[PDB]
Amino acid sequence: KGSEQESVKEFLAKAKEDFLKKWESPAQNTAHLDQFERIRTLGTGSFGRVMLVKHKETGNHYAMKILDKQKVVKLKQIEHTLNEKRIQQAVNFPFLVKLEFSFKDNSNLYMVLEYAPGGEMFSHLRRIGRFSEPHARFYAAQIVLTFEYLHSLDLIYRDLKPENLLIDQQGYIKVADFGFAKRVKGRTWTLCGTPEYLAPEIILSKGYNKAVDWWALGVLIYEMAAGYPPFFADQPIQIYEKIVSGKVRFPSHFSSDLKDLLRNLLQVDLTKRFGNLKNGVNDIKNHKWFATTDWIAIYQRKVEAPFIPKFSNFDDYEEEEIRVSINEKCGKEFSEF
Amino acid sequence: TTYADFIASGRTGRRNAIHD
Ligand SMILES: O=C(Nc1c[nH]nc1-c1nc2cc(CN3CCOCC3)ccc2[nH]1)NC1CC1
Repeated sequence: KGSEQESVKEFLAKAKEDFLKKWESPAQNTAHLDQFERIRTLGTGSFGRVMLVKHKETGNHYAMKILDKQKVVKLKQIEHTLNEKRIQQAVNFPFLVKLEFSFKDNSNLYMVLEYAPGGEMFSHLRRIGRFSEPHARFYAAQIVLTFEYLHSLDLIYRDLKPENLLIDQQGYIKVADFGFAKRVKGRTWTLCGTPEYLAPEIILSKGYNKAVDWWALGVLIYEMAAGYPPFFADQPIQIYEKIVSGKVRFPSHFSSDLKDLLRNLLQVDLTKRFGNLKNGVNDIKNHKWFATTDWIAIYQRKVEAPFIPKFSNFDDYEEEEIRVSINEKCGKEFSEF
Repeated sequence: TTYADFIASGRTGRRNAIHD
């Protein structure tokens, strides 16, 4: 019609078929720890270090997420962790970090991720202070397309924030960390996410859907463009009071277009929140603030990035060797991993 | 300024997810 929208609906149809075959037949046990030279800690998550590694027989570099199995059980994250790996090995999209290999041993789960030399958007955002709107828009557009992709697969992402967005060598985004991703038709109830980014319906124990991802996009755009999030305080409890209060103030330098997009994304009323209406994602894609955005050009990476990572430069850590136990821990819990 | 209030706050580092 809608010649554009028809090309969208056909691409998504084929993508969903690729995803479904992998969703039903997950890749499993595709490597071993001794095939990877462990170089240094890139960062940390709840369940272990994320290591910079080199695959010995190819010389490729990856980020290897280690997950202590006992720590996953103790944090009651077994099902979320199985979701994470099953979803991540099945999706395929330019702005999604690829799960190149996964495996486990007696002690750990390992997820061998595509490596982004730029690291986390969070680091660059805090250092520079804030992104100008064209810079923020470039990143936002990639998130818009990625949520359109994921939501068509019945996937909710549930942990959007700058900490989880990596900058690649071309200056584009890769969404990392699928720890809370979930394939659900209809509503779900888990209280999970990051306080500053929680939609009101989550805080209110209301039952929710993909619209929490669109609210979270509003927080991210705001934080990228302002240098601070729209709702912050010293304690999460004070953050939640502001989120549900129905109130938000924009910096004096936000364009009126930006403020209008964010008022429709940061809408406490689900029935009025952009992304959740009759036109779905297109109330966002066709918004004023995105008028200069060439969505196809973004997808095929023809747009010049506003920022390319400085071509050594990592936060130092104390580095200890991986200890693999003599006995298998939590074998039945993670059987399908 | 709001920026100054943010920078002086305890939530300018990497933020942990909640797990309930
Ligand atoms: O999965 C993660 N990261 C990655 C997946 N694929 N690639 C990465 C990655 N993670 C990286 C982390 C850094 C550390 N820098 C410290 C200073 O500020 C910039 C980042 C640098 C490059 C990185 N590349 N989790 C983050 C480390 C805790």
